[PDB]
Amino acid sequence: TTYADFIASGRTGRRNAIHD
Amino acid sequence: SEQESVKEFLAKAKEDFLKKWETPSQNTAQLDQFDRIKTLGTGSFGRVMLVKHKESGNHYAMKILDKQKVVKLKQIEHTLNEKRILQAVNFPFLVKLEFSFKDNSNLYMVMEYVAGGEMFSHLRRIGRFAEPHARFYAAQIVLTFEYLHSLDLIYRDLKPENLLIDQQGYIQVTDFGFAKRVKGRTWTLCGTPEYLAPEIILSKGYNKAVDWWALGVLIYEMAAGYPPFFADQPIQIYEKIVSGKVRFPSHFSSDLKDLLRNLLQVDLTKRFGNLKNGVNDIKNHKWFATTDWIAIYQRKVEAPFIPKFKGPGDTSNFDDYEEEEIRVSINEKCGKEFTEF
Ligand SMILES: CCCCCCCC
Repeated sequence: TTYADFIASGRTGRRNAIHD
Repeated sequence: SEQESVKEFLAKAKEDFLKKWETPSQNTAQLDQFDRIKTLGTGSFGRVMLVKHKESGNHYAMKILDKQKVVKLKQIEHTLNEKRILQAVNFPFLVKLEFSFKDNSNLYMVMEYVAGGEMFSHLRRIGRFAEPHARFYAAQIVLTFEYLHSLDLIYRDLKPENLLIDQQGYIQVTDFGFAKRVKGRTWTLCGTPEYLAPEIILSKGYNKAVDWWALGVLIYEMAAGYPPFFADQPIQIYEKIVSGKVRFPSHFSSDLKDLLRNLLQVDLTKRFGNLKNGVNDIKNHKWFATTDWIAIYQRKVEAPFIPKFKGPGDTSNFDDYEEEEIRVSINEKCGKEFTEF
C-alpha cells in the first residue's frame, strides 16, 4: 500500500526547508 | 452582503498593518529577563525554546537565530522580512510576536507559547485525519491566506510542522521565515520540497498562487496521512511534482478529489485561488459547503480534537531535543547587516 510505502521512506520525520 | 463585511474588515486590517509596517517595534526586551527552560524545536538557521519571563511569570516560545549563520546561508533579507512582518500582523490563527531583540551574536523573537504541539506530531501519530477534521483545519488556513494575501504577503512555508495546536484546538501558524511583502512576482527558491509549486521548481517567477498549491498538498496530506509527492531524495520529489500527475486514495470523497485536482493544478492560470473569483472559488467549493466561515473566524466551532495540557509550561506535546547552551560573544557580530532588527 502506499501508506506502507510512505512509512518505510526516508522522509517521515520533520522536513527542513531548502533555500539553496 | 457577506462579501462586503469581509472586504470592509480586510480594509481596516490593511490600515493597522501599514501603520506597524512603516514603524516597526524594536529592542523590546533583554535576554536577562527570561529563564531558559527547554528546546521545543529545531529549524534550519536557529532554534526555538520554551522560556519564562522573570518579571511576569508567563511562558513564551523564543526563537534564536545566530547572526553569523544567518549570514553564511544568505538569509539576511529573509530574517528582516520575518521579523518586520510578524510584528505587523494580527489575526486569530497567527502566533503573536511578543518581543524582539538582539545581542552580539544573535537575534531573538519571543512569541506566545502554543502548548498543543505541532500538527505534524499528531498527524503522524494518528496516521490521518478524517475529512471533517481536516476540513476544519483547512478552513483556518483559507481565512489566514485570505488575510495575508490581502496585505500583499506571500507565506511560502506551509506544512504541518509549522502549524501549532492551541488550548482550544485551533491552529496557530508560526515560522515566517520566508514570508515576503511583494506586489508582483518573486523568484527565490525556498520552501520545503514536498510542498513546492511547480513554478517555483521550474524557476519561472511566482506569486501568491504558490500558497494555494501548498494548501492543496496540506489538505491531501492531512486526509491521506502521506503527501501526494513523496520520494527519498528531493530531486525525485521535484520530478513527480513537475510531471502533474496525482493519485488519490480510494477513501477521498468525490468532492475532496475535485477541490484537490483544482488546487493541485500545474497551470497557474487554472489553479483555484488564482482566478477571477480568487479565494471565493475555494470558499465556494462543494467540499466546504458545510463550513460557517464566520464561525470559524470567531472560533465558535467545537474543535474535533483538543490536545491535553497538564499545567502551564507543560512541554508534553513536543518532542525532545538535545540541549545546546547559548553563547553570547564579547564582540558584536554582523552589526551593519542587522541594523534594522
Ligand atoms: C466580523 C466578521 C469578519 C470576517 C473576517 C474575514 C477574515 C479574512
